[PDB]
Parts: sequence; C-alpha cells; structure tokens
Amino acid sequence: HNEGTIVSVSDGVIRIHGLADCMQGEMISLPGNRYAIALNLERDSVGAVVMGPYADLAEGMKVKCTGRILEVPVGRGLLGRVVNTLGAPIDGKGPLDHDGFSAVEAIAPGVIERQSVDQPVQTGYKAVDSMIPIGRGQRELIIGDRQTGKTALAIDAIINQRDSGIKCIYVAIGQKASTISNVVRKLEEHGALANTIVVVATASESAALQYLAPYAGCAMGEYFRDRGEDALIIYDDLSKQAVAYRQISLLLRRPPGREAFPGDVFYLHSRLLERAARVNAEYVEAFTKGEVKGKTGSLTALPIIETQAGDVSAFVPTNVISITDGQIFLETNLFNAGIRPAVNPGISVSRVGGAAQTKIMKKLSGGIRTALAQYRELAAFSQFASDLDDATRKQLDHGQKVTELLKQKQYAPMSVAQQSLVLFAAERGYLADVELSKIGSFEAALLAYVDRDHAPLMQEINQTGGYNDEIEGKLKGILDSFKATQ
Amino acid sequence: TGKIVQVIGAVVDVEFPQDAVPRVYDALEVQNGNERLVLEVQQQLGGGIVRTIAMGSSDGLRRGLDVKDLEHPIEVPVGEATLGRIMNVLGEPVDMKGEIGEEERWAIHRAAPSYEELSNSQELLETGIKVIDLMCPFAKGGKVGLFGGAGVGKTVNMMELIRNIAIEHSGYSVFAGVGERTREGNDFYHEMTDSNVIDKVSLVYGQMNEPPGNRLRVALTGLTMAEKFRDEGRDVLLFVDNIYRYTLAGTEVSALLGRMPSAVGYQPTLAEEMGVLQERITSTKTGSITSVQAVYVPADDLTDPSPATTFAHLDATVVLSRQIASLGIYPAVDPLDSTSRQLDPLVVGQEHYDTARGVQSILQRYQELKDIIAILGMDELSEEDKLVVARARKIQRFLSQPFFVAEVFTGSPGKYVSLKDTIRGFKGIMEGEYDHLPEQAFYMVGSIEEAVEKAKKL
Amino acid sequence: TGKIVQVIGAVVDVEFPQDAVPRVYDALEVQNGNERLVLEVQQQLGGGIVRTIAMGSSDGLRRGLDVKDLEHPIEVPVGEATLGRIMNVLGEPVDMKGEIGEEERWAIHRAAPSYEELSNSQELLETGIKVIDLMCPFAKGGKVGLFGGAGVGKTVNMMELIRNIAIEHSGYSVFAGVGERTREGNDFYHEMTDSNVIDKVSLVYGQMNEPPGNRLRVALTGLTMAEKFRDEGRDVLLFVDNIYRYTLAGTEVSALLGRMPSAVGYQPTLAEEMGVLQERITSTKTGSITSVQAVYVPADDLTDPSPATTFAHLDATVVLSRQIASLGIYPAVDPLDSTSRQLDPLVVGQEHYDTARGVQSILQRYQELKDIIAILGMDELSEEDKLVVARARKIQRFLSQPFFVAEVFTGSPGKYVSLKDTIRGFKGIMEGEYDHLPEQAFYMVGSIEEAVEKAKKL
Ligand SMILES: Nc1ncnc2c1ncn2[C@@H]1O[C@H](COP(=O)(O)OP(=O)(O)NP(=O)(O)O)[C@@H](O)[C@H]1O
Ligand SMILES: [Mg+2]
Repeated sequence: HNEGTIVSVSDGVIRIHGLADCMQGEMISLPGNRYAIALNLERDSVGAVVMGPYADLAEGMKVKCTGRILEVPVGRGLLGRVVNTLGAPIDGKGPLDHDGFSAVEAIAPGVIERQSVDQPVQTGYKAVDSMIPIGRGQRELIIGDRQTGKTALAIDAIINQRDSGIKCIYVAIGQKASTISNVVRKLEEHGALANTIVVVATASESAALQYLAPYAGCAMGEYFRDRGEDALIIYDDLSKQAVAYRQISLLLRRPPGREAFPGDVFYLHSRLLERAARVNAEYVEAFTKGEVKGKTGSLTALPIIETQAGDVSAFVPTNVISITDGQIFLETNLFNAGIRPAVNPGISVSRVGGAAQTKIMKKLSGGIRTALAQYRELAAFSQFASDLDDATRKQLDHGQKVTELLKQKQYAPMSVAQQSLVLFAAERGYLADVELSKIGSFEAALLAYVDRDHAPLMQEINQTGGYNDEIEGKLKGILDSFKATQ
Repeated sequence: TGKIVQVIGAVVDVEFPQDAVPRVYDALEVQNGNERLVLEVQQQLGGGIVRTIAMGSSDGLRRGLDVKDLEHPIEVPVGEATLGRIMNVLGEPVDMKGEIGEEERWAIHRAAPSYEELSNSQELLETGIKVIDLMCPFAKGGKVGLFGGAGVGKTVNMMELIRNIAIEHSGYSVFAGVGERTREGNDFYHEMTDSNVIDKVSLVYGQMNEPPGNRLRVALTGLTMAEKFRDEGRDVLLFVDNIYRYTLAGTEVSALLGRMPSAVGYQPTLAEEMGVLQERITSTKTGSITSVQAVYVPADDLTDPSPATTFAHLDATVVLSRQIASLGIYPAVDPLDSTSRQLDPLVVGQEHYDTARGVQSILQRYQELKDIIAILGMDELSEEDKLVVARARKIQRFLSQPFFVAEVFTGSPGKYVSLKDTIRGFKGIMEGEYDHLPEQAFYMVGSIEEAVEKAKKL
Repeated sequence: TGKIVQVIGAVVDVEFPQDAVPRVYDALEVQNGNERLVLEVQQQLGGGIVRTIAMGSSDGLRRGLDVKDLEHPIEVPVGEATLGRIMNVLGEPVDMKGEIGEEERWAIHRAAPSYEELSNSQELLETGIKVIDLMCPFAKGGKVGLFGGAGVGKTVNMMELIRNIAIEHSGYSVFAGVGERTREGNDFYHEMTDSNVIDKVSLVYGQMNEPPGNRLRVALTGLTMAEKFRDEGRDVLLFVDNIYRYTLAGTEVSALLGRMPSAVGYQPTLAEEMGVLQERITSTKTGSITSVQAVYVPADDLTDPSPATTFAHLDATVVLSRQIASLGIYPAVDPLDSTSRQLDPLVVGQEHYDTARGVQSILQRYQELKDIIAILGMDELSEEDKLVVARARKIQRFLSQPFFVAEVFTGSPGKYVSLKDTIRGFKGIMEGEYDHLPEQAFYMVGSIEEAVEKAKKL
C-alpha cells in the first residue's frame, strides 16, 4: 500500500519504511504539512530529505506519498510576489495564480531543438552592453569577490527590463533575509517589481530548501520560454547553493572529491544552466499545441559566483565558467578605486558576442573594446610628465577618459538612446578634445539632456539599432550642436 | 522514563518507548552522582533510540540508567532580572548565588528567522563613538566584526559601546563568553563592576573549560535573552566573546556525532550553523538586536571557512590598530581598514558619505607623503599637499575621544557626540576652517566647539 | 522478465532470478511515468540481482515494476546512412528526420584493434594555427589533445582546428560532443548545414544537460561509428568534446556502483575506463583515424588525475594556460608545457626542429629571468639578457593570431598561417632581423609581413 512511517530522522535526512509504490524524486507528504523528496529507494527503507523544518518530526509519524514528483506552481500570476523555495508559500498576500504546475527537475530542450541567439538583453550598464553583450537565451556569469557589485549589477539588469517584454526572476539562495527584503523594497521603489517574480530561500532555511530553490525558480521562468515568450532569471550565488548541496551530500555519506564537493557538483549546475536557452519556432509550436503558431521563446540566465580572494581557479567557479557561454569578472581593486561597474575587460567575455548586440551597438562598440584592454597595457605611465606623447600621450589620455565614461552609478540604466554618449562622443574624437576628467563624466549627463529635447526622433533608433548609412551623419550633427550648450 | 544504552564521551545514547520518542532538540535529564546531567537530543537514531550530547561531563554515567524526557527544548531565564548576573549555558546562576529570580523562561533553540516581522528601515545605530559613527557606522540590527586582540582597549570599547546604548539609548546589552579563557572572564567581570556598567549587561559564559555541548549552545542561550529584550520593544547589543570559538565548537560536536569532514576539515553543517545564529540577530518591526562579535582569522587566512563564512554575514568591521594606539589616539580604531557597508551606499545620506570618503582620502594622502617627507624635505611638498598633511594631522587627533568607562582609569569626563556634530566637526575641519587652531586642540574631546574652547584654554 | 529492487540516482538494480541473469554489458527496458527507459547492466551482483545505469532520467521509477531483458548490448547504427544528421547515445535520431539509417549495426562496447593490426604514418597535416604547427605537429592517424581550464578558449580552439582540417579532409568526419553546452552543438549543426558540409560529417550528442548514463556511454557510441567507417573507408576524422565529461560521468556513478573511492574521490578504475575508450581510437591496417579532442583540466590542476593519466594516450599534447590568456594571447597555448611526440628532427626536418627548440629555449630562459626582473627591475640584466627578454616577448606575442571562428565576439578578422611562414617568421625574429619593430607589431597578426605593416600604423 501507499503509506509509511518515519524510522529515523537526523540533520534534515529521513528514513521512511514502507511506501511500496513510491518512486524516485517523488514528493512525499508529511504532517504539517511539509514534504520530503525520495532520493533513495533502498531494499526496505526509503531515504528522503525534508523540504523545511525537521525539528519536530519523530518516529512512527504517518507518511502518505503523493501522486507526482517535485513540481510547483508555475504560470504568469507569480510576478510581483516573493515566493518561498518550494513554491506557493506567499509573502505577503494570501493567494497566487497557477497556470498549472511544472517539474522543478527537467531535461533541457534538445540539440536539434534550438535557435541561434540573435536577440539582445540590455543591462542598462554601458560598460557591459558594449564589450560583453548579453543575448536572449544566453548564460552570462557574474563572478567576483564579496562586495564588488555582483548583486547590484544583477538587479539593475532586471530593473532595466521593466518594459522590454522580458519577464524577470530573482532567486535568493542562502541570502540574509534583511538583504532580500531590501532588494524587493528597492525592486518596487525603482519600478517595477511587477515584471519580476522573486523566489527566496533565506540563509536560515533548510539546506535542501536552498539547493532546490534555483530549480524551482527556473521552472517558473521555463513556463515563458516554452510559451514563445522571452524571460530573464538570475540565480543569486550558485556558490551558496553548491555549499548547501555539499551539506546534504556529506550527510548522506556520499564520498567527497575536490574541495570536499561531491563528484556530481558539475551536473548540479550543468543541468540547471542548460535549462536557460533559446527555443526555435517548431518547439514552441509543439509545446503550445498550435496556439502560438510561430514564435521563439527564451530563458536568458546570468548566475552569480562568489570567489575567495580572486581565486578564479577554484573548483566551483571553474565549473560554472565551463558551463556558461561567457562571464563578467568584477575586479575587487577596480571596485575599490571608484570604477564601480568593476567589469574587468580583457578577461571578461561574451562568446555569443556580435549577434547579441543591436546594429548601432556592434558598429560602435567595436572601437570601445580595443582601447580599454589596451589602455591598461601601458598602465605604466600613470599619466605623467609625458613621453612619446603624440602616440603614448594621446592613446592614454583618451583611454583614461573612456574608462571614466564606462563608469556608472546604479539604478541609472542608459537606454540604447543615451548610447549616443558611448558610440560617438568617446571612441572617435569628440569628448577627448574639450572635457577634462571630471567634466568628462558630467558633460555626458547634460548631453543626454540636450537630446531629450532636440532628439525625440532618436527615440526611433533605439527602436531599431539601424545606424542606416545616413543616420551615421545625422547623429554627427546633434553632437556638434551640444558644443553650444552645457 | 528511559534507559541509557551507550555512552561514548559526551555522546550518551538513550532509548525510549517507541510510542513517545523525544523530539530532536529537546532536553533530557539523567541523575548521576550529586548533580543532574541535562542532555540535548541530536538525532532520532533508528530503533526507537535517541542520540544526545552531555551538557556536562559524561564521566560516572553507568550504562543502564533512568532519564526523564521533558518538553523543554532546554530553556533559559530571560528578562530584566538576568542583567548584572552571570549564567552558564543552562541558565544557571554561575556567579556566586543571587538565585536569579526570573519572571519567564524561553527556549534557546527558537527560530528567529522571520519575514515581514523584519522592518524596512535600514536605520543606523548611533554609537556616540566619533571614529565609528563616521568611518565605520553601525546598522540597527546589523552584525559587526571586532578585530583587535590584547593591548588595544578592546574591553573598554565594549564597555563604552555597552553603556552608550544603555544611556543615550533605551535598551541594554547581552555579553556571551564563548570559548575563551576563564581568567579573562573574571577580570572582565570586575572591569565592568568598576566601570559601573555591569548593571546593564546580561552575561553568559561557556569558557574553554566546559564540554563541547556547552560551547556550541552557549551562544544561543545568550542570543535568546537578547531576543527577549527585542520583542520587549528595545534595541539591544549582543556581544559574542568569540564567534570563531562558536563555529569551532560546532566542529567538535559534528565530529562526535560522527558526521563526515568537509572542506579543510570543517563540518558540512557550518554553512547552516552560521546562518541561524546570525539570521536571528536582526531588526524586527517590534525591536532590534545589533551584535558586535570578536573575530579570529586562523593563520591570518580570511579565506578559511570559519572567517569566509562569518564574513558573508558581517555588515561592518572595527579594526583596533596597535600603532594607532602607540601615538595616543584612543578609540584605537584605524580609520582605514575599518569598513562598513552601511556608509558605502546612499543610505546614511550623501553628506555623511562624502565627509566619510573625504576623510578616507586626506587621511590616506597623508601616509604617502609620510615617507616622501622622512626621506626628503617637507618643504618641497607643494602648497595644497602640506596643507593636506596639515589638515590630516588634525583630523586624526580629532577622531580620538575620551570614554565614560575610562573616567575611573583617567579622570577625564569624556562624552558622547551625535552623528551630526561629528559630520559638522569633520567636514568643517577638512574643507577650509579651524586651520587656525593648534593640532593639540583636537585631542581627546567631544564636538568641534569643545575643541575650539580647548584652543583658548591653551 | 524481472523487477526493480532498488533505485539510487542513475543506479538501479534489478532482480531477474537465475534462468536469465543478464550478461554483464547488456541492455534492458522499463516503463516509467510514460515512456521507454533503457538500463545498462553494469555488475552481476550476487543472488540473481543486477546493477544497471539509467540511460535517462531515473526520476519516476517505482520500486517493483517489471523490466524486459533483451540480448542486444546497445543498438547504434553505422555506415553512410548515419552521415546525414545527429544521433543519441542510444543511436536514436535526435534531429527531426526519422532516420533511414542502418544497413547494419554495432555494439557501443568493442575491443581495441590487434597489436599487429595497428598501423602508423608520418604524413604531417597542416593546421592553420601558428602555435600548433610549429610547437606540436601530427601526421594523419594521430591523437591530438587540447588541455585547458574553464574559459581558456577550449571550444573555439577545437572549432578552428575543425574548420582548418575538415577542408583538406575530402573524407568522412565524425564529431561527437559529450558533456558540452547544447548551444554550441545547435550552432555547429546549423553552421555546417549552410556550408553544406554535413553530408560528409556525422553527429552524435550527449549533452552536459543529460543524465549521467548518457554521458559515459555517448563517447562510445561516438567512435563506434568512426570505427565502422574505418574498417572500410580509410581516412576518418574524429572530434570529441571533453573526454573528461565521460570520466566525470563515471565518477558520479562510482559511488553508487559501490566501489571504494580512489585518489581525490575518483574511481579506482580511472586507469582502465580511460584506456579502454582511448585505446579504441587508432590507425588500423584497414584505415586510419585522425582525431583531436578537448580534455578538460579541473580547477587548473594539471596534476589532477583526469589530465595526468590522459596525457600518455596522446600523440600531440597542446595545453592552454590561464596565465597566457590573462595577457591577451588567445591561442592561449603554453609553448613550454605543450609538446608532441613527433617534434622529431628526422620527421619534421631540421629547420622546423631547430626553430621549434630555439623558440622553446629563449622562451624558457626568459621564464628564469622573470624573477629577478620583478624584484630588481630590467636595468639589472646584462645587455645580452636584456636582449633575450626583448626577443622573447616578440615571440611570446607572435604566437598569437585571430581565429575566423572567433570573429563573432571580437572585432579582429581571422587569419591562416602557412606552416612554411610560421618557420620563416620565428626563425627570423630569433636571428635578430625584426628587432627594431616594437612588440605590438607582432601581437595578433598572420605572417611576419603583417607584423611589418602593423608596425607602420603603430
Ligand atoms: N554601479 C555601482 N555604483 C555605485 N555603487 C555601487 C555600484 N555597484 C555596487 N555598488 C556598491 O557596492 C556595495 C555592495 O554591492 P553588492 O551588490 O552588495 O556587491 P555583492 O558582490 O553582491 N556583495 P555581497 O552581497 O557581499 O556578495 C553597495 O554598497 C553599493 O553601493
Ligand atoms: Mg550580494
């Protein structure tokens, strides 16, 4: 029959006797009611991990296995609401809207089922939108030491999707409840929370609660990709997940490997990030049952990895780099020295690259990459009583004021419009001639003003990157005109 | 109502009737020799048996023996009756008996992780210490790492920080002595009774002396006492003698329970053990606990998990420099090296942030010129730079201060300065002003005008 | 024929009573929540039970359902019928055309060709890559290996090799991605379908997204195709992404398969699991196999067992280091730790050899001086050693060159260098001809005549 009784419980692990027609991955239901996931199906007993508190579960407690395995309310009613790792568990309103359910564990779409990523996901930060473009259905790492702006960069990329049609998802894993609370309060303040659902598993919650949260949050975003809609999820701290999984792995007595992590830790992150991808027209049609009848959905995903002392060659960081098709190193010392979008060029990459950017972007952004990784090559000068100036003096003085351009404050996303700044003003010659360093950053802000008035047309170029053969010369004008304001 | 079956070190195993087997974190109590032997259940081991840790010496325990389970998940005395008195893990009066006439008694194993019980403020905890409030401000309901050690007045900084939230703020503070020397514990008790702050701190001890069970749980017993004052409506200070000893104690237990070794031989449960201790100290919308904890970085590797974990929780760091102490500036806090992510942001406010960042430069610029001066002429230093070395020379004498708890040591009253007078005073100094006052002017006194009057007295 | 007894992740064991205890390596199916689920017998455990590995998600398997046993080891098609498109580890058509496929069929488990049946040649093929062609060449019927940590261009390197030699090929190619990103595979298929070159290639994809079973077997289903093509047509290319992903798969399982862990938690059978698969790829008397393959190195540790043991099985071994990438050299080959068994004077002529070892020497002599430079500066070297580092730093960045495939994410258009020019340039720089030119003249260019023209612009 389909019932059982808890024989032993310790450290969140549970050993149920009976449960004949229980199956692998099935979500057993307990008193409370909490659940528990069947990981083992031994000859007699059944190993399961409690999905929540376990401080009160005792022997002889009745266990009644449910029908299906490990799924949780996906749908479209989820956004605007913070959700507990397992599922519906709400904050703070009572109800929630299922479209249905969806397995938290799942196979990533096939190989033949795919469509090369063409579309762009603007982060708002000019430093990343130029040199390291993110595209629809791409995995981009956000790796760096503690307190370098990893989290801040993630939420800004969400805030900038407040009306791009892209649905967002934030997954707090082992994060301080205080921090997660203040992230959502600022998610609504700066507008909008409504476009983004936020799965949360605070630092005090179960280890199983933490390590499953990424998958739960993922399946919720997967609903959109299959549907022909585009989406964006950011797994906060996959480092806090891997450490949570290592806890359960070692409690289950699984043999440790490198850095005491279970050998399958790669598979842990692999099957998760592999979920994020772009699905081609046919797949969306088959899934939608002919309702969507001709559209491509996608789940863009950028995870966060917290390195220790810049040791990028650590086990977990290396695996996540091996998985993702690009990364973004936030340097600890660049960050200290004011360069806040601490992105380190020459080491940060986006392998999808060119395709991931708009037309007006990859045309201009080509010249921005060269100067930045090659202005820090001759960092030796430190801009001094000059030498070889015509060459060394120019390239340095120019480069030093481009890095000051890439510098940004958070919560201030530059659209493809204010890209006029980066595109023109910098690369070719403009700002380099007049503005001094300090005026170098300021002038940009007031330029953005003079176009807000004298460039409602340019509202069309941020509609289509175009950069038509004519538009080249057209923009050249608005810049010279600004040399008559400020 | 139960029989002991196995006894190995502090790990005694007791088996019970299968119908009423003890909950995980509940306490038991054997009677061995004279004293009882409270036990903490740890695992619902199979076969109707239960595995426990001894809140005392397991020595003398005969195999077959009676132990009565109770519903109490090992609860302790909480309330305004505790302060001024010392207690061990079990909430017993360890100080020479006063009998700790309680009023209530809370479990130490509660889950204080709340949601929407936690506020949205991000309010700052005004400490009254100039150095701190400006250079490394506290967050109300935040955690702050206290790096220092001996010879830097680390004790007096605690005592002052203790009386300050006691007088200029409503609440009180709880001290939790986990894992350090017993000799110190005594000296500290007398330093508090002399500085007359003892009356306002509840203190809990679990020295190196006591078994692993005590050290591992002693933090929580002190934590809950503070949690009591929190739901009571107050803001409180939770001192942890050494959080490192807490996590290290968790390793001894995890080892006795036979759990596997994780990275660098730590427990696989240290990621969670930390997240619970910390996540319980926060600012709810009914009160707030704010904690300053002495940190220990093993082999000076802040990459080691014991630090590297505890660090992802801290919201501030107060660094006591021995060289800064040498000179004479006596909140020995090093203005740089002392970090606080509650200042970095907008959140304090722009004016405070820039004044803060402003001192972090004039104070640093002064170092680079400090060896271009020893080796070269101070005169060949440009105008604005030796005026920087003139101003920096002065801010560093200002951000010194006399403490109240120090009046017994010294004789000088000392005082408490707001965040505002501190900003006014420091911003005022560094942006063209008070240049006419002597450097002596700014030793050891409160708001800037206190220093201005110090100039006439000269 | 039998029923489930246990289920632990990918490992499920089945009771089959004596009559038909499945042969050790043999298939068998199971009906789960919906569809067919192939298990592969791994160990004839005592008592009529048998350990297997799910070739699909083991989730949703009941503890008792029946399982049918067939006599076929593994069903994978072989021959020209496969050239068309992508396959599964099970030999199923993963793409959207119901395969016309097999005139025959082979088991994925095979034996290594007989010793005396093994051939070998010395007809060197020419890759476009300057580093590879100079530092480590290979004849057709060779085993090339690309070692590198994460993010060292591991993939893009293989794809550039492919585009360079899959043209001079005029033959049958067999790519077999295993444990890789699916996004790359989709692009490789579409990219190769537009160039219309699919009809001479043959795909098979076991993703890093698929369950463990698929991964450690897909490597076998991959080359068992190239083997068929070999034992008939003579010249085949075999590209494999991450042989490590195959070994790594075998590790996730080794625990559940119930064997003690070897060094660093690896399987005790690492020595053989590698050798079996690796020994399969070889030049037969009947037909040879040219093969490059991306062997991942965990956490950058070249001492890690996977890489350490994998080394012996390679003819040419080019290794990519993160240090060389961190500079800007993006054929990130370490020209020192990278070698070939055929950098032999009698094989590659004396001019190529002397040039290769000359370049190797001065580049190593530089690594020695690197220490004193960092501590005492350049001005401490003799005028001779001074010239050594200068000449070396030219070589160091003449090794670099933009790949065509890499144009996508970098503005730099690709280039292709003759094995003839590669010698002309380096031999040249070493002689001291191109000294006057600055270093940047050599960074990221094709033939030396490009370094010259770049020196003009700057
Ligand atoms: N673009 C930015 N401009 C200005 N300040 C920034 C910017 N990005 C980050 N910061 C500051 O960086 C501090 C912390 O950033 P944060 O997002 O927490 O980094 P994180 O690496 O996620 N740190 P942690 O939570 O410990 O892992 C905040 O105080 C921010 O003010
Ligand atoms: Mg963060």
